[PDB]
This record gives sequence, structure tokens and C-alpha cells, in this order.
Amino acid sequence: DIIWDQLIVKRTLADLLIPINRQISDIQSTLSEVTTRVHEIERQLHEITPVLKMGRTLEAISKGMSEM
Amino acid sequence: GDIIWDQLIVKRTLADLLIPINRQISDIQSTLSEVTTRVHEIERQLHEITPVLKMGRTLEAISKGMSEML
Amino acid sequence: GDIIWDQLIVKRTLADLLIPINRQISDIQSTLSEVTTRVHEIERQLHEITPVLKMGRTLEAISKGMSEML
Repeated sequence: DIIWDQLIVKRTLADLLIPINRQISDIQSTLSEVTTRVHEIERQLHEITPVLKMGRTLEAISKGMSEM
Repeated sequence: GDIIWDQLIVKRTLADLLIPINRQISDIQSTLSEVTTRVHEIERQLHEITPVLKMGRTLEAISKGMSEML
Repeated sequence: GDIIWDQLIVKRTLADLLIPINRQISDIQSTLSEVTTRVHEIERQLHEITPVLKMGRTLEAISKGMSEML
């Protein structure tokens, strides 16, 4: 009787939640795809930040030698 | 409609509890899409900039070979 | 009021089902915020690196115009 009332709300709610679970599963995979793309970008920027720091010091040391 | 009535009011009662869940989700779906287009714009800017630096380092390597052996 | 004992039993079923949904969401909200700050840090690092490369390509375009003059 109250066990029916619970079963009813459980199944009414689980069918309402099928779209919510689908919406979430697609967000979890799309969020994981972005996190690996951002991991690949940060690595690609950590290997090209030094060469530009070397380039700006070469610009600073050639400015000091042109003054002489 | 006796228990069928019960099930139908329970559905629209359970739909009320879910309208914050649906709003929380819709804001995540738009914010996740905004990030995915910003990350798409970043990766193609980096895919344009990675080759010219690879060409630059080979020009530095081939210049080093011709300089010390001259 | 026995309608309070009914609600208390019912509400445990709703809680049982949405607790994982709320936890799934809260972990997405924090993980989505982490990537939005990482993407904000990447865009400002690229906004400071994009001008120096546009200055470099115009220096390459100016020297090409000067080499034509001989």
C-alpha cells in the first residue's frame, strides 16, 4: 500500500530522470574531451613559452650591444 | 482514474523538483559549449603557430651545420 | 496527521534517486569551473604572445620590401 506508493514514485521519477541521466552522460564525455584537449594545449604552450622567453632576451642583449 | 490519477499528480509533482535540475543542466550545456568553441579557437591558433616554430628550429639546426664547418 | 509519516517515507525514495544526480552535477560544476579558469589563463598567455608574432611577421614583410629596392 505505502510500498505501492513508493514503487509508483520511484518509477515515475526514474522515467523523468532518463533524459536527465542522458543529458549528464553526454556532458561527462564532452567535459572529458575538453579536459584532454586543454591538457594537450597546455603542454604545447609549455614547450613554446621558453623559446619566446629566449627570443625576448636575445632582443634585450642585442639592444645593449647596439648602444656600445 | 483512481491510482491512475495518483500517478499523474505524482508526475507533475516530480516535474516541479526537476525544473531546478533542468535549469542547472541547461546553464552547464551552454557554458560547456562556450568553452568547447573557445578551446576550438585556441587549438587552431596553436596548430597555425606550431609549424613555423618547427621550421624555425630546423633553420637554427641547418645554420649550425653550415657555420662550424666553413 | 499521518500524512507526515507518508511524506517522510516517499521523500526517502526521491532522495535516494536524486542524491547521485546532485553529486554528478556538483562534480561537473567544479570541473567545469576548473577548465574555465585554465582556459582564461591560456587565452591571456596567447593574448600576450599573438602581438610579438604579428610584430615579427611585419618585420619580415618590411625587410622583403627593402630587399626589392636593393
